[PDB]
Amino acid sequence: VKKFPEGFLWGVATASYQIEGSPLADGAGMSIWHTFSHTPGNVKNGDTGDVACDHYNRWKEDIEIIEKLGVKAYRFSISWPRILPEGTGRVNQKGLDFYNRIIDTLLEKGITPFVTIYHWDLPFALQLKGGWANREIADWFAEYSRVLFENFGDRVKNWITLNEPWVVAIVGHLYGVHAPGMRDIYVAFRAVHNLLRAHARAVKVFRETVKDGKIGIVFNNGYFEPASERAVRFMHQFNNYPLFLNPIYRGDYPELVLEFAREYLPENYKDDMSEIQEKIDFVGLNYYSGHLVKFDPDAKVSFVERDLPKTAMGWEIVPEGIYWILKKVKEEYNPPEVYITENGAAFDDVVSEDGRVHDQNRIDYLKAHIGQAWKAIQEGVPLKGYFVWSLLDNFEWAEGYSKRFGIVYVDYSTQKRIVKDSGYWYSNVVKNNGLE
Repeated sequence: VKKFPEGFLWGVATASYQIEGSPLADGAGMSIWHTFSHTPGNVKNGDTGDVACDHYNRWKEDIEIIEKLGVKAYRFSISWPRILPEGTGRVNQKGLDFYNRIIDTLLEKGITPFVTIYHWDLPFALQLKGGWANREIADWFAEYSRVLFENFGDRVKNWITLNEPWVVAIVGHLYGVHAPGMRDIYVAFRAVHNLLRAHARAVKVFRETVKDGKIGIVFNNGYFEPASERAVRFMHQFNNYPLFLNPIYRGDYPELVLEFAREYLPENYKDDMSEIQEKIDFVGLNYYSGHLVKFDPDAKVSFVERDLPKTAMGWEIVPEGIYWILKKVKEEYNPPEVYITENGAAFDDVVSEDGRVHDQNRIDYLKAHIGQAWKAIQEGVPLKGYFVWSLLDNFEWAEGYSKRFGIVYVDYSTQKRIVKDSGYWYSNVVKNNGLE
């Protein structure tokens, strides 16, 4: 068998825009995902978060699903514009009350809430003032974070400032594939820098307001490998946790990031670094794929396709990556606690005639990664928890509804939920506190 440590947090994870729907209910402000997805051409099939999983109405049943599966932790995010419809200033009690009911219900059911403060749905009102490009966002974010800590910090004790700030900066502001949909390298690196400043201000305010809780930050990571016998050292440093953890722990950007990007960063960016070093309580690492990488003169890096099995996203399934990245983070920065805050896969799920969803492919994926996580714990990585992405099939950003990541199938025509075989399988893992 593979038993995990006593008290290991087995979890599932969601994000507000991907599941909630009703983006403008109860006096909520527009988010940048509302405006981006309503812009023709930005999202597959013109899909939006208008309805999604209708979790804004079905939240109680969904938590009853988490309970019934015996899952011990739930990572969810708060929609900033439901809380402060203009981004700053006015606080919306109906928005607070939506999340209050969720927190109380989870607590009554003995499920530990992990709250993501920012999972990509910036208030549109702040994007009009440049969003992550504007240095003043460190102030706006701190004021928002402060509201959350004052309102929920008596019950919620585990907080995440930012979800995947590499994605927010680069996919949102360089690639233009995510909200706000821009393609300017200078803006993208100023967003990187402001994301760190905003993260650090929120942690500062947390220490002053929630003296008994823990706060951290979540990064996306690939497992990168060379096509021959350095483009790999760059990909690690740029795409993975070092872009942010080098500032947080060491007070500067990693070496190859500066070679590539010094021109695009603010001129006096080091002036901010002392504040960016604000102590964090844990690191969340997300992981789903590995990549073969080569220097290509035509960022000076391209990917090489490998004949390996791939998910419906076309992402190569490389389970040892989750082990590598956990080892590497202890090796590089030795954070006191690590959580895998996101791991999962998209497959072309169908409901069989028997009424079930036979996603053996997703069981194989989860088992292989959970096994590697186990390994890292055996070799002394202080992994305290593991979150499957996702509880529910949901709005997959620019792919819309065409990609299903849930351990629970959602029939969008009816909003029926059908626990997939992977959901039943994972529930058994949780009950036994590991594999066999």
